[PDB]
Amino acid sequence: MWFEVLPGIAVMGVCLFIPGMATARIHRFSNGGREKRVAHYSYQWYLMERDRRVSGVNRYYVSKGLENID
Amino acid sequence: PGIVELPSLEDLKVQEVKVSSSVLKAAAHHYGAQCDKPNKEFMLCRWEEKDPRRCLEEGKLVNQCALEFFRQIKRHCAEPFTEYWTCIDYSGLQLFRRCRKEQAQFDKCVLDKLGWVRPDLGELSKVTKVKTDRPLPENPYHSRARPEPNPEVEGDLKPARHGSRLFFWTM
Ligand SMILES: CCCCCCCCCCCCCCCCCC(=O)OC[C@H](COP(=O)([O-])OC[C@H](O)COP(=O)([O-])OC[C@H](COC(=O)CCCCCCCCCCCCCCCCC)OC(=O)CCCCCCCCCCCCCCCCC)OC(=O)CCCCCCCCCCCCCCCCC
Ligand SMILES: CCCCCCCCCCCCCCCCCC(=O)OC[C@H](COP(=O)(O)OCCN)OC(=O)CCCCCCCCCCCCCCCCC
Repeated sequence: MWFEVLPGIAVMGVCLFIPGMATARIHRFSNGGREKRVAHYSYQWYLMERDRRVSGVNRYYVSKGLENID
Repeated sequence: PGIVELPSLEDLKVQEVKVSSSVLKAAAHHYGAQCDKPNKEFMLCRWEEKDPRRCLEEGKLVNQCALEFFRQIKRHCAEPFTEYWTCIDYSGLQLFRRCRKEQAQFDKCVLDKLGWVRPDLGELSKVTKVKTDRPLPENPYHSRARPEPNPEVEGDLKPARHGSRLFFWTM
């Protein structure tokens, strides 16, 4: 009956679920377990490049806190 | 023209605030509260001199007062601050609004152990006044002497001497 349309809808739903979950896991993987930094504005880009400099390992996502200062 | 004068590399050595942008953003309100005076002396010197070479030492005072700002966090409230800037650091836009309970723990421990009150909505954007001893720059643009203006019109307006003087027209 009407539940015969649900396997195709479920397959199409998995195909629509793959890009979002994929880009979420890839952005968590490539950014040190966290969200990708959003730099729409030049202040955000300046802070992100300053993070890349102060990390010392050429990665913006490697965070340095109070342990880095004496 | 001339040689542009630059300070030496020893004149630029200061101990850097080597912390991340989420670390700076986490403590930024208490930083603007407690490190007001050297930061504003520096930014006054920076908008008035219009020259960063004349703004090194005040800048060093900024980098002197920021580090003492973080040491005073590290001696007292290292763990709630760390729990707070980690939560700031997770967000891609670095939302303050996702991190209110860690903010509350950090603000509680800072008000208890250091007595610092966090600035309210509208305080760190105030135009404040700065009492320095350095003199006012009399020519910050290094402008030379302006050309003298043309002489203005004076004297009462007389009629035209014998009119237009155009070939034979007597008026
Ligand atoms: C107390 C308060 C009250 C007091 C009241 C006192 C007055 C009471 C009376 C009231 C009426 C006053 C009339 C005006 C003042 C006198 C004007 C005068 O005689 O000027 C002499 C003027 C120069 O003589 P002046 O000895 O040096 O001056 C004596 C005065 O002191 C003249 O004064 P100025 O020395 O200061 O002159 C200034 C200067 C003197 O001029 C100059 O310095 C040289 C430059 C002049 C222009 C040259 C242009 C040339 C190329 C174009 C030619 C066009 C074609 C010719 C005309 C074809 C037909 C239109 O004028 C100009 O440059 C302006 C241009 C000329 C205008 C003249 C007046 C025209 C009014 C009537 C128009 C009708 C047609 C007239 C002829 C048009 C052609 C001019 O003569 C000419 O230039 C030759 C033209 C003839 C003069 C016009 C006479 C006006 C009356 C005409 C009646 C008949 C009409 C017939 C039907 C229409 C024609 C088909
Ligand atoms: C994001 C999600 C995307 C999902 C996409 C896919 C959705 C559909 C998934 C498959 C659904 C079941 C398909 C079954 C097909 C029929 C199988 C079968 O029994 O075929 C029989 C045929 C002949 O058999 P025979 O041995 O000759 O029989 C004589 C018996 N005495 O034997 C044959 O024809 C040979 C065997 C053919 C098997 C084909 C199976 C389907 C292949 C589809 C390609 C995509 C598969 C999934 C990819 C993603 C996952 C890895």
